[PDB]
Amino acid sequence: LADKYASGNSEISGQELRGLRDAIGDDASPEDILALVQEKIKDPALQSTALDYLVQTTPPSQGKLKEALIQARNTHTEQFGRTAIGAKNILFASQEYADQLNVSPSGLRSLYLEVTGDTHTCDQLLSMLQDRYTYQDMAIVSSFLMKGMATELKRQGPYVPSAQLQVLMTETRNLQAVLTSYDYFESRVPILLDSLKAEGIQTPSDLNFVKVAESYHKIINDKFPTASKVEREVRNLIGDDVDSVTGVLNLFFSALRQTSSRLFSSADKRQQLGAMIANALDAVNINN
Ligand SMILES: [Cl-]
Ligand SMILES: [Cl-]
Ligand SMILES: [Cl-]
Ligand SMILES: [Cl-]
Repeated sequence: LADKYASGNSEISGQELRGLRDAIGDDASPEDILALVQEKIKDPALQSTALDYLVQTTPPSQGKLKEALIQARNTHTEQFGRTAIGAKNILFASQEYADQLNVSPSGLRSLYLEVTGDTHTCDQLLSMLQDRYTYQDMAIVSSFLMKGMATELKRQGPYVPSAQLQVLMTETRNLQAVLTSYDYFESRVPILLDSLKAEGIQTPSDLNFVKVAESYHKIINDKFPTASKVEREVRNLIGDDVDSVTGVLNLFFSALRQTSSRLFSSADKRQQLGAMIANALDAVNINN
């Protein structure tokens, strides 16, 4: 039934599916069929969905038509590949998350196909997304990406690059942890900067939580960090006032404690970084 096939799909109605069915004659060619599907349905994922409905609900009396519909669907899949099938696989997730975000489901499916169409590291995902979404919305988008990928791994098929998706899920999980980290900086950085300003300590006026968080992540990802290289990172960020430098170092030490256990290679590595930061705090006081 068209209503059943359209149930819970916010982008196609039962009426639209029945209309398409009724417009397709018994002797329609595959080309005729695709022309009508294209006219009535704009998005390739939804076209593919409509084609599944048409094939599946053509009765035996219309054997010729069923064959033509199967050919039409095969041609559509030949045309689009993963662009149709991958998007179709995540249709309902895209609708759920589009509702959350108040955006188009199709735009989310395009983003999903962009993310899943290449290797991306966490850094690359952050860079793509931060120009397109607020940090708050990035967290929601990350949940969408995770849900979509898990759905495709459940579905399998030639247009699902399962091993690639597994790696992207690891990197997305990493992104989620980075976003949580950024929330700590978003809370604390304005407080620190306002506190310094209230005591007449000048800090660069373009310094914000993102820049501070970027410096912290650079330190935890450095293959050869040292106490001196942490202190220098901080001085490059906020300048040379002893209280400014101390405040950022304490903030980094606190951030370390709370960072996920996926953004370090081991608990030993996290401890080593903490000891470096503590050594930098001591150095800053000695040299004051
Ligand atoms: Cl058209
Ligand atoms: Cl196929
Ligand atoms: Cl949109
Ligand atoms: Cl997290």
